Amino acid sequence: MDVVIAVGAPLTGPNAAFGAQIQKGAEQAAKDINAAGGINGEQIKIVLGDDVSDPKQGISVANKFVADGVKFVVGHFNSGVSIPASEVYAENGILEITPAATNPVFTERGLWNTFRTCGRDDQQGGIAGKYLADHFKDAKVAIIHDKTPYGQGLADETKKAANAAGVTEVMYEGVNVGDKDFSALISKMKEAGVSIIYWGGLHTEAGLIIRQAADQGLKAKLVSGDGIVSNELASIAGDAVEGTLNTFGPDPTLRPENKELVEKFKAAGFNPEAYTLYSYAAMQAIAGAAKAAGSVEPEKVAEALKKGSFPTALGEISFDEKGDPKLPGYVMYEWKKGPDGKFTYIQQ
Repeated sequence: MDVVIAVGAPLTGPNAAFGAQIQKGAEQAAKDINAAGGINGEQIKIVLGDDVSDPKQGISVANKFVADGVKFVVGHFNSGVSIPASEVYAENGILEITPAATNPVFTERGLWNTFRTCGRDDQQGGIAGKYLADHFKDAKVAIIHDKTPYGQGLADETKKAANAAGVTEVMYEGVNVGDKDFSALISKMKEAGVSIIYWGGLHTEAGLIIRQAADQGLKAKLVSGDGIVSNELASIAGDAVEGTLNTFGPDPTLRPENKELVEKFKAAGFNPEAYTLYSYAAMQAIAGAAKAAGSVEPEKVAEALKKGSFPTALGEISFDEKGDPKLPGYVMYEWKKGPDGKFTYIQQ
């Protein structure tokens, strides 16, 4: 029978661009693997589930995956969705490999079924906090987060690392996802002499903060993490995006081995940026581990993932006992004008 693999992701809503990275990456991998002969002689059947970045909707999606005979999930994007969804999967024999959910809790619960192809926020915050101390030693820093498990989680890891390294923030504030007016917060930051805004959250609110800070004359550079890696940020923020910094893992579109794959996506009209190839690689990991296990049973595939290493678009992937990948760490990117005159993120 076909191996039923789900993409669980924000296919609509503010994070639709990330949903597309994940969906396109997983779909292309399934297509490529299928043409190569599938997984253990069976074809992958993709099903889609739109979580709209909402934990409750994510649970509905997860339960429907179960009913639909899903065996593997690539997803979700948001940590706050992936954490509760993974419980449904764990209790119903479904292996979940996230290409993008970074909060440590996801793999720190002893669950048999939880894996990632991305890093985690204690790593990411460690890098960010040290970066702040190294490059903005004397800056007045505001740590702002979006009150979600991911956003506040990353802000807290960065705070911990920054504080240890000798940077003590002057402000720590939460905002709500969906807020459109940051004038009060920006004025408070102006009064506090803030010159660095560290943002624990995603690109929609980050872009609005960047735009509004510039309009209000708050001369502060925004520094964030993986949650802002969509070219949409440049549209939302406008030209004020220039100079923004953020952490992200290796940019797999730059790996020479991926040249043809990247060109294939672009020829089909999709820019396979950021998490696209992390999702592609998640699918490759499932296929590689299933072959090694001589089984498509999710529990056996999980065991094989932890014992082996597998070629992917991210390089050779292997996993620790918790399901976290053994891959290169976070580095800092800066938003600059590219050849096309469009702003995008480039490693420093």
